[PDB]
Amino acid sequence: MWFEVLPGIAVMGVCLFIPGMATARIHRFSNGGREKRVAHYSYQWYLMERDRRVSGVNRYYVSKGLENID
Amino acid sequence: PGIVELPSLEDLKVQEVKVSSSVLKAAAHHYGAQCDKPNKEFMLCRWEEKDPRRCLEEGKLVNQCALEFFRQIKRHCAEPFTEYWTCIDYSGLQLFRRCRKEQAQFDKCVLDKLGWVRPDLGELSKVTKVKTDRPLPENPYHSRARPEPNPEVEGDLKPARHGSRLFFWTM
Ligand SMILES: CCCCCCCCCCCCCCCCCC(=O)OC[C@H](COP(=O)([O-])OC[C@H](O)COP(=O)([O-])OC[C@H](COC(=O)CCCCCCCCCCCCCCCCC)OC(=O)CCCCCCCCCCCCCCCCC)OC(=O)CCCCCCCCCCCCCCCCC
Ligand SMILES: CCCCCCCCCCCCCCCCCC(=O)OC[C@H](COP(=O)(O)OCCN)OC(=O)CCCCCCCCCCCCCCCCC
Repeated sequence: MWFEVLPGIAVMGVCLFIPGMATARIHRFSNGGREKRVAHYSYQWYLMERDRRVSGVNRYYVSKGLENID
Repeated sequence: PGIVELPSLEDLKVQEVKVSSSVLKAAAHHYGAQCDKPNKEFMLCRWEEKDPRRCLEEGKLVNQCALEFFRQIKRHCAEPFTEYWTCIDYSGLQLFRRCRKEQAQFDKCVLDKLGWVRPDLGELSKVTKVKTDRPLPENPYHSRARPEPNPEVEGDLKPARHGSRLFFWTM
């Protein structure tokens, strides 16, 4: 009956679920377990490049806190 | 023209605030509260001199007062601050609004152990006044002497001497 349309809808739903979950896991993987930094504005880009400099390992996502200062 | 004068590399050595942008953003309100005076002396010197070479030492005072700002966090409230800037650091836009309970723990421990009150909505954007001893720059643009203006019109307006003087027209 009407539940015969649900396997195709479920397959199409998995195909629509793959890009979002994929880009979420890839952005968590490539950014040190966290969200990708959003730099729409030049202040955000300046802070992100300053993070890349102060990390010392050429990665913006490697965070340095109070342990880095004496 | 001339040689542009630059300070030496020893004149630029200061101990850097080597912390991340989420670390700076986490403590930024208490930083603007407690490190007001050297930061504003520096930014006054920076908008008035219009020259960063004349703004090194005040800048060093900024980098002197920021580090003492973080040491005073590290001696007292290292763990709630760390729990707070980690939560700031997770967000891609670095939302303050996702991190209110860690903010509350950090603000509680800072008000208890250091007595610092966090600035309210509208305080760190105030135009404040700065009492320095350095003199006012009399020519910050290094402008030379302006050309003298043309002489203005004076004297009462007389009629035209014998009119237009155009070939034979007597008026
Ligand atoms: C107390 C308060 C009250 C007091 C009241 C006192 C007055 C009471 C009376 C009231 C009426 C006053 C009339 C005006 C003042 C006198 C004007 C005068 O005689 O000027 C002499 C003027 C120069 O003589 P002046 O000895 O040096 O001056 C004596 C005065 O002191 C003249 O004064 P100025 O020395 O200061 O002159 C200034 C200067 C003197 O001029 C100059 O310095 C040289 C430059 C002049 C222009 C040259 C242009 C040339 C190329 C174009 C030619 C066009 C074609 C010719 C005309 C074809 C037909 C239109 O004028 C100009 O440059 C302006 C241009 C000329 C205008 C003249 C007046 C025209 C009014 C009537 C128009 C009708 C047609 C007239 C002829 C048009 C052609 C001019 O003569 C000419 O230039 C030759 C033209 C003839 C003069 C016009 C006479 C006006 C009356 C005409 C009646 C008949 C009409 C017939 C039907 C229409 C024609 C088909
Ligand atoms: C994001 C999600 C995307 C999902 C996409 C896919 C959705 C559909 C998934 C498959 C659904 C079941 C398909 C079954 C097909 C029929 C199988 C079968 O029994 O075929 C029989 C045929 C002949 O058999 P025979 O041995 O000759 O029989 C004589 C018996 N005495 O034997 C044959 O024809 C040979 C065997 C053919 C098997 C084909 C199976 C389907 C292949 C589809 C390609 C995509 C598969 C999934 C990819 C993603 C996952 C890895």
